[PDB]
Amino acid sequence: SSRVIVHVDLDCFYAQVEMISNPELKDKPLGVQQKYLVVTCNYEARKLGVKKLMNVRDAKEKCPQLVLVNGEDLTRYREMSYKVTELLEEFSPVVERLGFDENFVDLTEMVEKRLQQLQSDELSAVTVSGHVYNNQSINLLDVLHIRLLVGSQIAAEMREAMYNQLGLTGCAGVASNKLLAKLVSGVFKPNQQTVLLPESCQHLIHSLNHIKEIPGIGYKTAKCLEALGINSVRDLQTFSPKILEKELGISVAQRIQKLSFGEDNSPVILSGPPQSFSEEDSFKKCSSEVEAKNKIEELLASLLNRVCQDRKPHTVRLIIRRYGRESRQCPIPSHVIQKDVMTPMVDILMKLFRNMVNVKMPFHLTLLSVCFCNLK
DNA sequence: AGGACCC
DNA sequence: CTGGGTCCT
Ligand SMILES: Nc1ncnc2c1ncn2[C@H]1C[C@H](O)[C@@H](COP(=O)(O)OP(=O)(O)OP(=O)(O)O)O1
Ligand SMILES: [Ca+2]
Ligand SMILES: [Ca+2]
Ligand SMILES: [Ca+2]
Repeated sequence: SSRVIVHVDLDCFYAQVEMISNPELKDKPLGVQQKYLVVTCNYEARKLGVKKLMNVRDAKEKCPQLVLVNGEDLTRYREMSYKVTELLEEFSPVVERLGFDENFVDLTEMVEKRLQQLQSDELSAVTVSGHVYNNQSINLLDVLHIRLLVGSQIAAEMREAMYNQLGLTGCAGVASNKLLAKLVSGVFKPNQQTVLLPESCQHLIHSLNHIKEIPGIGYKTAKCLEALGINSVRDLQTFSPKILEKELGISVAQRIQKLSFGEDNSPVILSGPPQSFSEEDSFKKCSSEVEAKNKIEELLASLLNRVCQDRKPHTVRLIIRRYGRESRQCPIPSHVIQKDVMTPMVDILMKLFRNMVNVKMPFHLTLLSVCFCNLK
């Protein structure tokens, strides 16, 4: 029935990993760059008007003193990311990854184990770690309040372990489901944690200013709702279900309307090892098959260095962008799976390549990616 | 093969 | 000119 879920959210992740590489970079305003953008920056740099996905042009004019590090190669971020997940997995085996720097953990059985280990006189001694959302009053005879507080204590232990063992700093939110844990984790940042008591749930969801701030509502869904005059959380909460189902489908409608009330019963899913892995690169222009072939050889070479890992891929995919995306995939021959690997995959990929683009007609590629999936 | 979503 | 991921239809 009732759950205790934690959402762990690392502060300025890439920037943070960079500062643990050469500590010297600490105290100095830092940006991590990918091509022409600062994808994330530390809190020093952020204070001076800098923010994520803001171009170097709009980033150097506010901070001529902005320091830039190249973060196109995700290798070290990916490795640290899995170290965080593994350390969280020690607490409870059910950990779900969301991108490289967020994890949900279902702390329910863990909370329960801790409580039944306590005695009656110890119950009254239970205290919160970190913030309580909305400064809401704790009631120690409320069993839900007690469970959530034990949650906050486990969350603090997680954050202390991450810091002591990995040198990483992060936020956590403790709440009754994933949506709410994720909404609450960011209330105090960086490097703090907040617990959401059930009485403050409506306050948390109405504190949002647009429905696009609801996790699960992306670009397409938001713009759709905007085309129906739905702007605030309360609008979505009170809008006609039937009309909603019509315009977006039964699945999306009922789910996201449920989310507008802070209700989310989706389980925390054990992520385990990844289901795919890819190497990607983008560029102003690719217009020759020989250019493409070389980039593809680069991506594949790098990708093969990772294909060792934990399992082998049985499918390969190639994606391109032009001017959404386009792609072709096919199985990987079993003698190739049995592991010079480079020669036939390139041939495989180029055939895949010619399937979408024809050599003897003009074309302008802006992105190339190779993906290994269907792993066994 | 493409859609939607996440960081 | 970002670099990756997830599941669904
Ligand atoms: N279009 C995008 N929308 C959202 N996130 C993106 C997008 N493109 C890339 N990202 C990724 C790249 C970075 O890893 C990350 C950027 O910062 P983010 O994950 O939101 O938190 P952060 O760790 O960088 O800082 P913090 O969480 O403390 O605010 O999101
Ligand atoms: Ca986040
Ligand atoms: Ca973060
Ligand atoms: Ca959203």
